[PDB]
Amino acid sequence: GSEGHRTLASTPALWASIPCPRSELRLDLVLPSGQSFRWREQSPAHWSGVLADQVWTLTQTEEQLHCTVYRSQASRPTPDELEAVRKYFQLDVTLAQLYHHWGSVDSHFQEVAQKFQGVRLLRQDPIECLFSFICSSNNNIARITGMVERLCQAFGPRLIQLDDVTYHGFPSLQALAGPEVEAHLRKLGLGYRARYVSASARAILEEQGGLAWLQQLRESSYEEAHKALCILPGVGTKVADCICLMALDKPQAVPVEVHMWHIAQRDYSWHPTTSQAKGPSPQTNKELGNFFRSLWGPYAGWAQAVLFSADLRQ
DNA sequence: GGTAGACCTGGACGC
DNA sequence: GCGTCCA
DNA sequence: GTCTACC
Ligand SMILES: [Ca+2]
Repeated sequence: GSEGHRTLASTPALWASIPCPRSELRLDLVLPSGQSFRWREQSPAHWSGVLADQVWTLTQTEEQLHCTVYRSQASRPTPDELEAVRKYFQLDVTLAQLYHHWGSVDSHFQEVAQKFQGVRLLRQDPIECLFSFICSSNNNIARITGMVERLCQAFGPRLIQLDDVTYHGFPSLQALAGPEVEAHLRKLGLGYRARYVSASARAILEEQGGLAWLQQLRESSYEEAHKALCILPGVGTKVADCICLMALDKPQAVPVEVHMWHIAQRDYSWHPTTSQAKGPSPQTNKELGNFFRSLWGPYAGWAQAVLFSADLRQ
């Protein structure tokens, strides 16, 4: 009853709503599609994870987004706490308006879009996003998810326990920068990326000015921000773009990897023109990225997510 | 400047 | 069952 | 995917 992960049915008095149609958000389409790797559908249609340093379970109906929080006496979320949810899902950005525009300028996006509504971008914490994606290079979403999990249990603050699941907050810079962190990560199976995590944590804290240097990129320009990130070990154009798009408020950023290449070739018959190479390469990926921006506009990254997400789901 | 190859790891094929 | 793929 | 050795 008062134990385990909650469900809307089981503990009615403990949930609160947020007007939000599925047309504007589909948890099942955004939470497991490679934006964040920390949400789990513990119960059908119920997703649990850490959001703004507290554990939440989310679930939706046709017109509402139901929220519950586990912090004191168990109670429904407060308006302020809920706002944190609204901010996390950038619910101010209207998806109907964006889909309309992308659809207007892209007959293909229109077709695909009809079947995959509610795919939007989560507004993630810079740090969690930096290291989670440092873990994403040359690797699949399933492993990535596990790695990030083991990483948070070993170095993140212990939050609360639900059933046999103990939640952890994402590790701090100091923690990741710690002595012997890499060796520990290797044992947790992060592979050669173990070194990137340790190295980037130290680089940020000991060479770039700390947390402030990262949190300052939100005011910077996509171009600036992207160049800065690339300095860090294990962070290339692709990783940098994900961070730009998902944590640094650069909605025009478009991550180019195997998925978008297939899409570009199969659905747009795209080919590199200025670049030197015919296949994937630093020059061509950059070009593909430009192609998508000119096609979709300032929120290309968000559009990219729609097709990217609808691709995984097929 | 613009390539090739190696690289931790493990669920997927495919023979 | 194993070696090559591939994310 | 990122990084490094190399024409
Ligand atoms: Ca590959």
